[PDB]
Amino acid sequence: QTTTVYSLEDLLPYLKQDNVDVKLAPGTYNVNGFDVGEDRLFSTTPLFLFEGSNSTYDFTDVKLNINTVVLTKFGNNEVNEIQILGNNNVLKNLKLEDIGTTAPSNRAQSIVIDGRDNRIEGFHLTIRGSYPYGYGDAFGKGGGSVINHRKHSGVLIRGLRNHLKDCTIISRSYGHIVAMQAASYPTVEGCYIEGEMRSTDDMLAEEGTGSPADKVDFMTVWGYKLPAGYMMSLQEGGIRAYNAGTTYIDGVEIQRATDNPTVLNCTIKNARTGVTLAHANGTKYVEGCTVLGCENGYSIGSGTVVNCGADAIYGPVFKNTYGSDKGYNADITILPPSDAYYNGHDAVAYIGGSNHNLTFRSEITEIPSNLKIMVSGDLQGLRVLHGSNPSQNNFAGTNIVLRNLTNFPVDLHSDSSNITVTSCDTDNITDNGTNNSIEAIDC
Repeated sequence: QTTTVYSLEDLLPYLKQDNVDVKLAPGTYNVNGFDVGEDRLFSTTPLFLFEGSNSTYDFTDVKLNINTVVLTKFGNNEVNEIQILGNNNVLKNLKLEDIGTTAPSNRAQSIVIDGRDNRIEGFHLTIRGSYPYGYGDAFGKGGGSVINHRKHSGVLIRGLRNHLKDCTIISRSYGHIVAMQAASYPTVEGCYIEGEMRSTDDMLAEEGTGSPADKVDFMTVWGYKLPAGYMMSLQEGGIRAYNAGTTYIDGVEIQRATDNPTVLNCTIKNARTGVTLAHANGTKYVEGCTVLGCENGYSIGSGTVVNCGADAIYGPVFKNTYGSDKGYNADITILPPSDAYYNGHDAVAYIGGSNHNLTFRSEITEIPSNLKIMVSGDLQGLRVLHGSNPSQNNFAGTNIVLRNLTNFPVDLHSDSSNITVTSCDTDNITDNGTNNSIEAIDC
């Protein structure tokens, strides 16, 4: 039997109860600064704390507008709009929009999924309000920042067997769009994930304005002045696994890495990365995805990427994260450009590590001269110049199968060895490595 409520005030009591079936009636509901306080509706954060288990919540035709000023009403603390702590809950069809662009007093998360066996389905989320907004991570995304930040991220999947399905997540905020943290068997399925871009040249045009970047003479956290010629996302990862983190299940606090992530039939647009799971453990499986205009396509470290696609307008479609990457099996289509090329990385793929099986397919005939498949070598990546992030660049590749069903040139560096290469044409293959095999295939 479904209980229908017609106010946020009447909804909140159900979030503390088990085994309920609740529907918030179709309509527009607004949360403003005046709704936060001791005798106001929201006296604590997280605003919507789903503590019960085995419950279902129907938000069909519900527009929930949350004024970004609310992110400053809880002191110097984290503000989570929605957090699920219970188990076996289903939340469906909510349209949640941050109103305005006010930055959090500290930081914010739109949705946090702890517990186990929860599902959020059919949500439409628009994320706003963060600082600094306009630079990506150039001036710091963690500690020791050049410009101190007030990040605001989208969906954080933790817990066990938690599931995000058929959601639209649009970010205009400096933070991750979808991320996994201490999550065991998280699944992201059928989602559309979208940020927006800004060139480093446009940022550099702030010279002499007195902007925050102008004040630090554009000195990045990578140890050098912000280079021209790159296209950056104003968001962080599209789908990204955290290195560490904490989750809560049945009152147990758990610190662990993410393990066994699955990503299916997702479209990720204009984020710092399409799908990055290198920090996760266990079985990694990514299938049927489409990455458009991201700074990086797929970087899962190890596992399977299959029937996936990405364009190469702003960065490579594929990157091995470390030289210890092992067993990365990928079948990636290099898609037609979704916009004008602006790729300062000078690469469509950077390959290293050992025992990979990599296939690239494309119908592109006009190859920009700076674009190439690199096995080993010195990647001109925005964040790995001049010794920055040194473990993520200049590493060897050994015992790799590379099936190049593209017109893209291939550059095998001297650090490359035992690379088995097949390609449509071999004339545009430069081999400076050891015991590499290069063979021509017809089309």
